[PDB]
Amino acid sequence: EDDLYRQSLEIISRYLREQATGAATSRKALETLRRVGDGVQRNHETAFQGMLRKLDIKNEGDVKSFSRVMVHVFKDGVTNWGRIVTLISFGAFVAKHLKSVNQESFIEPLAETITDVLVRTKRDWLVKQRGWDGFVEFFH
Amino acid sequence: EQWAREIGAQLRRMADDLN
Ligand SMILES: [Cl-]
Ligand SMILES: [Cl-]
Ligand SMILES: [Cl-]
Ligand SMILES: [Zn+2]
Ligand SMILES: [Zn+2]
Ligand SMILES: [Zn+2]
Repeated sequence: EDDLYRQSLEIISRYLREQATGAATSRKALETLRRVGDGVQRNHETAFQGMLRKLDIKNEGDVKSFSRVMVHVFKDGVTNWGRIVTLISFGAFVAKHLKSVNQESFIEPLAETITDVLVRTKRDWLVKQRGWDGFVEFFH
Repeated sequence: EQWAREIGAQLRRMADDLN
């Protein structure tokens, strides 16, 4: 409901939708997300598939399950770009998953959940880092 | 709960490596 928030939801939603469907600051972040995020998905494919299964076994809602898991990642009080990029990446992996089970309409809310957790709970952190400009330079 | 803790820590460790 602000400019960090809508700019975050722009990047995340876009990345998740283009991953599922196979194909200034925001656009640079998206480029970085494609480079790094596609990497994470290749290299942690076995782990991601294991986690997806686990989520599905406990069928409590894919985007809600994602939300609980995502909150737990940050419970130790540490925040960093690795954590943020790994979660968006796992989000993309789950978004591809939702598309393969003819549940594309759940991708938009997935994207919102991730953004909510990010901007709502890590705002202070995101500001000190110069938002998505920090992200781009961290992985540059 | 334990399955969400396990998955969360699992993502945390790989994330901290990438970082
Ligand atoms: Cl790796
Ligand atoms: Cl938690
Ligand atoms: Cl890694
Ligand atoms: Zn599922
Ligand atoms: Zn927890
Ligand atoms: Zn790794």
